[PDB]
Amino acid sequence: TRERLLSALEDLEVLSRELIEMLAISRENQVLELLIHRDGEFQELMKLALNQGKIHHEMQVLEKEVEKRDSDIQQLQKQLKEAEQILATAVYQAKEKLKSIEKARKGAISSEEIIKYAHRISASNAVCAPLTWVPGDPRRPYPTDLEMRSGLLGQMNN
Amino acid sequence: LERVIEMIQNCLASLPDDL
Repeated sequence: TRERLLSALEDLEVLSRELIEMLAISRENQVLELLIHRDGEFQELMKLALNQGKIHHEMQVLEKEVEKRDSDIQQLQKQLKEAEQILATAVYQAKEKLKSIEKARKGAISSEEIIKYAHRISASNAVCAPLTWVPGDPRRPYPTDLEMRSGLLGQMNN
Repeated sequence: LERVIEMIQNCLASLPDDL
């Protein structure tokens, strides 16, 4: 609206100057009547300008309320986020232990079978080394060359 | 769990005080 105001200003200015100047050089009713029209329309635009100034003051109060509600929203957000993160790590470690419990639920063996199998796995040192071992000792945690060459696999097919 | 609950609670306790 500033453009229309300023155009009405400069138009009023130099055309009123022209009316004054033709009066002065005489000693033009049409451009007079148009000057009357420009003056009235300029005063109407000044009234609209004061009204829009009231509108802008209302807008300033309103955007201050906007920023205050934005700050309230964000102060909800950050605290809800930190609560979310703490509970997320908590339920994650709990679901780790629950996964391990559910794997243990799948396999359930009688105790004597566990003891018997532990005896077969560690009567001869198969899964855990002999206590006095130096490199070059023949025994190994794999089958070994002699057990392979003396088994049914090596002998009975050959 | 308890801490998270009371955390949520006090933040909710903050929000009508903004309203």
